[PDB]
Amino acid sequence: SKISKVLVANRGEIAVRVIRAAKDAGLASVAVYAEPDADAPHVRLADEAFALGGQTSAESYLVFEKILDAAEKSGANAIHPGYGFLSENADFAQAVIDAGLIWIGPSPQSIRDLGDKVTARHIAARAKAPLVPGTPDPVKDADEVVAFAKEHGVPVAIKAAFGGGGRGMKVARTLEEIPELFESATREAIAAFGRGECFVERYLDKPRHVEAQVIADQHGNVVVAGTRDCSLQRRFQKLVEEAPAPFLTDAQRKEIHESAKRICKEAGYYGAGTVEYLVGQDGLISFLEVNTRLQVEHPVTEETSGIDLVRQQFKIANGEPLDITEDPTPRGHSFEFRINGEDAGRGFLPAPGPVTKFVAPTGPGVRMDSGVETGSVIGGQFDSMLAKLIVTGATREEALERSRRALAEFTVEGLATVIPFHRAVVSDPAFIGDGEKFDVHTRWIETEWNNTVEPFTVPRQTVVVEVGGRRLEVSLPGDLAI
Amino acid sequence: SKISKVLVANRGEIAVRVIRAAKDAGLASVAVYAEPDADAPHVRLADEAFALGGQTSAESYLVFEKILDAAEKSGANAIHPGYGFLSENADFAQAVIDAGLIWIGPSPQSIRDLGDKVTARHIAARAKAPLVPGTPDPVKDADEVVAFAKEHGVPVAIKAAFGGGGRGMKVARTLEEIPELFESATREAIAAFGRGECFVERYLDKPRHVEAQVIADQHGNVVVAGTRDCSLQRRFQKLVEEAPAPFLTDAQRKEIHESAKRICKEAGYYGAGTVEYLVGQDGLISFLEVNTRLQVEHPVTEETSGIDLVRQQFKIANGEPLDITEDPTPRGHSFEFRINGEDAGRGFLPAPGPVTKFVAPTGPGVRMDSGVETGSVIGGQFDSMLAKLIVTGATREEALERSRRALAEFTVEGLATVIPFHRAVVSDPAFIGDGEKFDVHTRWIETEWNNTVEPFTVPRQTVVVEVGGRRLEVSLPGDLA
Repeated sequence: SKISKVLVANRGEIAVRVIRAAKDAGLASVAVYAEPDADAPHVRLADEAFALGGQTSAESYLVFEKILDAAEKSGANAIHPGYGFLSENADFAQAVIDAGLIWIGPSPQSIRDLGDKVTARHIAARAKAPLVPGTPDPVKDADEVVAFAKEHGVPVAIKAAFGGGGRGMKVARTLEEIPELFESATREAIAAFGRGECFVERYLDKPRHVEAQVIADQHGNVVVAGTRDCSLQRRFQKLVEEAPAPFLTDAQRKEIHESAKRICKEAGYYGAGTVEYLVGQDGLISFLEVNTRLQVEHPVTEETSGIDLVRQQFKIANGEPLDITEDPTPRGHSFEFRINGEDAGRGFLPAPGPVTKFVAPTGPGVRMDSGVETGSVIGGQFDSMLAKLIVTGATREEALERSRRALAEFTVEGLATVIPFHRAVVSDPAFIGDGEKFDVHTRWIETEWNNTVEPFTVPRQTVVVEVGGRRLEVSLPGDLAI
Repeated sequence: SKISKVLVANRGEIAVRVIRAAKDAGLASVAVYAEPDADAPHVRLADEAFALGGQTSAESYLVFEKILDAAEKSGANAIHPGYGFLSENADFAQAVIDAGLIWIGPSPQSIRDLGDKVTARHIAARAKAPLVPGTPDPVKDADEVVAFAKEHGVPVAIKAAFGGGGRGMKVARTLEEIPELFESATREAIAAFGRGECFVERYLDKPRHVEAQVIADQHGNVVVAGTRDCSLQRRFQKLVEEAPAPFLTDAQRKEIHESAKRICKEAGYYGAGTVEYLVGQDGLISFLEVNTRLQVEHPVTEETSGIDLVRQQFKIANGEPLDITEDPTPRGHSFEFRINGEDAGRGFLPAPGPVTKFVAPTGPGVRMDSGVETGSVIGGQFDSMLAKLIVTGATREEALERSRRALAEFTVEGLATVIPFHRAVVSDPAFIGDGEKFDVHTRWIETEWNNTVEPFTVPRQTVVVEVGGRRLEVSLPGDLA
């Protein structure tokens, strides 16, 4: 049956956006929640909502028992996964098919053929996308990777064929590191996931990442919506992203536009999703993944293309014929900033705390979406995200203009955040584009850029005074007298 | 010679919007406030702020000296008009030029020629812009009013030369009615403005308002940067904007732009502005304005076109040649709503009160010009709006569903607001056209809309200090012990 009542099979700030989309569509919108989320904006904005119980992802969202019980009791007829969680699961796409709900995602066989990251590389090689020189099958041992580095040069990097989530990868920068770090890559892979399929490629120093958003019909037709550069990151995890990237060269942007299509048609991908590339400073572009899931930073492709990305997943999963055929015209520049609850003065050590106040940027060219609101107590129970921040202008320096106010009107207190940090990287002569190069790279903060924030650790009176009519505010000790 | 510190003297939303523009541009920014505004969002956002004093706007914001004193005490090398108050009074353009401060606005001539809309009509006749023909000059007296109404045919519109905001104007259906409307118009005009200049022209039964933005350069570049439609109206005011202008063909858009180029060249125009039209439900263009304030309707053009329009105003006031020189193609569609302080459950009677709650919508496709904040206080002593809601999408359909949801989200409590009217009118079908025409016309809300709303149920101290005998008035709260 066509999409007619929607169940969100996810939490996190995406659950808010999905209730926005569903309550746009005016259908009964359903979400499931852990106890900390029972008060969340999305949980209370949903038309109906259901408890999973528990207080952690393994207690609640990931197990089948409670999502199955919700898929019974909600009476929904479309199942929408988001980023992370069960979105990656071809057996969940199958379970949605066996429940009979519209699967807002790619086909189960495309899901597994891309979930196998060795078949995903066979996909990329068969599509003949730009590729790093790298092995088509797992290499047996470390001193053979030393021989690999003697033949191919050094660094070399090993990736798992299965498993994910920031895990299952390691690198050698000199050949004498290889004897322990091939074993380290496999030891971590078996300890986390039990899978032994791990394979090697020649690696890149100061590496960069670019991702192409794709809309793709169940009947097999495709539109490419745009690309993000993602070089500003925390410990190789997202922080600040930009779209369009001014300094990719035209013929390589063509190559990025065509390789996405070739890889997607090889993988059979459909719905809406993202194709990803490992990118170098030396003008090397290489495929890295097709993400198999939606991404946080969809808006800077949406608003620079003029097309909504999430609602195509609806039309495509319903199987009705696609209404677009050709790549849209770009406009301007934009930045996105992921707000993290992390002690950025200590190297982003994750730390808890309440949002005791919240203030939202408004006016032109700056948009937000918020995963948290006042009273939310944050902690390590989930991936460390707090909010979107979106800034756009005719050029990078005009988004660097607007983001200063964005980070001055946006504030929360009672917890550590990236908000003091973002302003400096926004204002930095190395992060600003000269017109000719990037000079920002993944893990750029921890590997080069000079951080400046002191680490996080009776009431003042605060009173207005007017002097000559000039307004001032004065902070006065809690025992000021005589 | 160039902008370096900007003072914007207006109340609320536009003050925030252009202080935001300065904060973006990195300009130094100075606010001014009356007594109810001493802790307003604008005074707490600006980098500096100065009291004008006074309990209500009319006690203070009209005084040129009270502005220019704050300008020179702050060192605001630039002053912005915004909309309302002094934004379009040449007395202030003179005062700013004689004081030697940057007027962020069109020249004294360029305002003098357009503050009275009669002078815009007198240009328009020469520009061949589509008129509501009547006569370009006003007729002499009621003896001619009855003769012209009998000659041209009632209904006739009777209008004060300065009657803008939809309240200096009248319409009559029959040839016996018109002399009483012409007297009423003249004496109410004398009561509101002292001047008595009044004109008469044939009325239009189903016009629709449209306007187009124009940007013009000290180096002579000109750009027609976008279009907007203002058909949804209640108590004869603009309240919803739609952009780029919908339900207009290229055969309309052609003259809407090309008569704007001609009429702005005939005005010698430089700086930003708009040209405004009434289009019939049959699509037949006729005139209303060429407009020189930054129209409050700016958000939908700010989102559909690649311009921070006041940043472009900064560059134009800088005398820079325009770096926008192409008549653009506006994306998709967008809606915007004026979030008025009126009780839609009570005939839209005005409703003051404390803003004990304010929550305004966020996320993709929706924007806010919040000019008020939680715990503030509202009343008719100042401008009528709390804020504005703004919506955009790839086409009306998407922006319409986004509007219905956005207005179902937008929540204010402690006073009545027009937000539930917006929710209702965004549901009422006549606004949703067929693809070649649409059914909404003037008076449509107050004639066809389905109403559903239920009625809701220390002082400061001044001390004087002297520094070497130079006086310095200081003010503090009435207690600090």
